[PDB]
Amino acid sequence: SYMLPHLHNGWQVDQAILSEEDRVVVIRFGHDWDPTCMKMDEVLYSIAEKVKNFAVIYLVDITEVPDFNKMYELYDPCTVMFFFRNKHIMIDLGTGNNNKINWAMEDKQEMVDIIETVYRGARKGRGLVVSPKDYSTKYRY
Amino acid sequence: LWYEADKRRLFPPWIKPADTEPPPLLVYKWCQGINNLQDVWETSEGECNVMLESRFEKMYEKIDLTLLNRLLRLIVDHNIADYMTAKNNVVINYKDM
Amino acid sequence: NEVTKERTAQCFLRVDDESMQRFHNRVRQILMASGSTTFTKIVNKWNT
Amino acid sequence: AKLWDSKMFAEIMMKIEEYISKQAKASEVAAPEYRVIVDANNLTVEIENELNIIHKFIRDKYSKRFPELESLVPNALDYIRTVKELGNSLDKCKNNENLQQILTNATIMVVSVTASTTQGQQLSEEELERLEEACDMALELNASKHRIYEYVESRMSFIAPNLSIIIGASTAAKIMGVAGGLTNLSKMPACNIMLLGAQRKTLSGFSSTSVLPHTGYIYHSDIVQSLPPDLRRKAARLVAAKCTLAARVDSFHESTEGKVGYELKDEIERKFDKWQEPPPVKQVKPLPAPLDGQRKKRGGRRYRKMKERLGLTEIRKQANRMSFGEIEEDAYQEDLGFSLGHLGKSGSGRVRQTQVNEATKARISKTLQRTLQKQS
RNA sequence: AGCUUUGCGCAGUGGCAGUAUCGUAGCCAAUGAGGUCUAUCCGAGGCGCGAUUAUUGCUAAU
Repeated sequence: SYMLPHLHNGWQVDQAILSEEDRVVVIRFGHDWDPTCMKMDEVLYSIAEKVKNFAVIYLVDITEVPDFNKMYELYDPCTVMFFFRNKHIMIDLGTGNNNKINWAMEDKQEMVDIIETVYRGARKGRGLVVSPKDYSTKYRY
Repeated sequence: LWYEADKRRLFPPWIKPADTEPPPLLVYKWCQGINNLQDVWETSEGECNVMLESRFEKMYEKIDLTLLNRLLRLIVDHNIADYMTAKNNVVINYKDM
Repeated sequence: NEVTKERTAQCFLRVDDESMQRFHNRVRQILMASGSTTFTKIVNKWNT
Repeated sequence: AKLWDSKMFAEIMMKIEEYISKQAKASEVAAPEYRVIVDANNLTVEIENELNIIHKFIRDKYSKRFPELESLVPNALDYIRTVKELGNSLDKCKNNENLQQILTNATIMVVSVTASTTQGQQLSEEELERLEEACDMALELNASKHRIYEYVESRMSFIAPNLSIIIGASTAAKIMGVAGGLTNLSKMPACNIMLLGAQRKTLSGFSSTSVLPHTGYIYHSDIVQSLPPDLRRKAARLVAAKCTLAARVDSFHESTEGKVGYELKDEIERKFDKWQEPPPVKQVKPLPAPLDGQRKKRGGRRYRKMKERLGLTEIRKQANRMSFGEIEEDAYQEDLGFSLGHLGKSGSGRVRQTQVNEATKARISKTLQRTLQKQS
């Protein structure tokens, strides 16, 4: 959580989206003190080095940057948004919402899976990519 | 080892964890053997049957290697038993430790 | 009774709790190990 | 009988050495000091050359009562002590305290189990005036060996200053006495100096690695034992090499102040703390980026063989086809859902059986086949 | 005069293997690398890192 780079004001996050062309910008909007946000801000730690080639991770505190709450619906405790060449890459999950991952997960392989899928679908020039796993359930049984 | 131990009757019939009889047929034979006794279901005098079903707890872990070698040298020559007990003594390796 | 050839006993059969729990756990680990397995693979494991 | 009379001259020589060493405790408070070390080393060599024959006599005489114990207790002095303690009747092995001071508990239990199944017969009283006499003189010779051991250990601060500092005077004495003298071991390669006093310990139904194999006094020295068990062998080789480097110096009596010994110790410690140094910083390389559209590739005999290995063999491609509306008996009971499809099926396919291919034959690696060659 | 042995070069023909080749102004190493059999014997390289389509080029299509 605290290890990943942080953005303090509204201009910085827009620049971070704009200051990159050949990777994917994975922004974790939320509160790093949240139990939910801290659950996945360590998954994003454990893979930050691995996905350096095609992904950069910035963290944003919505209280510190109250400029994207209304436009991108920042009201779930934790949100993940993928951007490619200044274009929000929609991703189709099993959940109804197809613009964000509003839940914190647990496995360090699936997040790299999703990031690499987003990169693969963004090099082609798509706007909506399809995740490999289905999140209409939790596969618990 | 198994071929020789079958050619020469090493294991007695009562030791059949897995014999030519499949486990269900083992159950059937065991029940029929209980029934086939002379007066198994008779209690006029006041006699009684009792039946114990247990397992040697931690039998595998509590096998001392040297004692196992001594027992094994009885049935097989010394070299093969020594090979067995040396093979048992070996480094176990997980992902890291 | 082999000596007399008469129905003298009665063996009621049942599946113990250990076997039922083992089968349920087997079905559970079939179901949870279905991240990408085809439907045919899952059903083949189930039938087996 | 003959051995006891033979040791009489050795006993007189040992008494003379005892008188000299007692005087050495007074003279050090024309017959120089070094000769009192050289003749003492010769005397301890002779008492060992008598201990071996008396141990052989004990084994020969006691094989009538218990013919298997020598194969279970390899060490000589251990054998003498064990035959002295057990006696003719072997019922003195259960919860016996003095057996424990000689034998490992595992070998205690193996010799007890063997004592249960003994084909040997009891010995007469005549056998008990020979074996016990031999055991008593064996313990006396061991006491003499230790009583000259302490003296040699004390005097290697002077006789071999370079060798006595790398390993310590105690193990220095243990490796110079058994080698036949400093001159003898100076002619000895370091590989052989490793195996000085290397007991051929009888593995008690264990892996040969568990009971240190090919281990000598140098492997039991204080310097090597300070290291973790994995590095000890690698440390044993190096320490024995520097030990013989110092031994060749001490044989001709150079660097008596220990300059070469200190240099060798410095080299040993440098190698040791280089081995124990923590691993360096290793960068975690990132995963490769997802690939682009197309890339040019080469093609030839290598690509042809790759296409042959990974190509769809006709038996493989025939198995993928799975017919239609044709129930078949479930082959491979242990795992159903494994149907061969048209392979061996009356639905369709070739009249002749699909012949097996040879390109798909399993093959072993080059390095693994190299291991096979060396192992055989 | 030929015959012939061995090493190192230049080419030629052919076979074989691509879970392997290669680097070492990194370290250690016959003053011993490394040791499972057989150890008073054995006895040459090993380790760590980097390159990689498990050596590397062109030509050739798409």
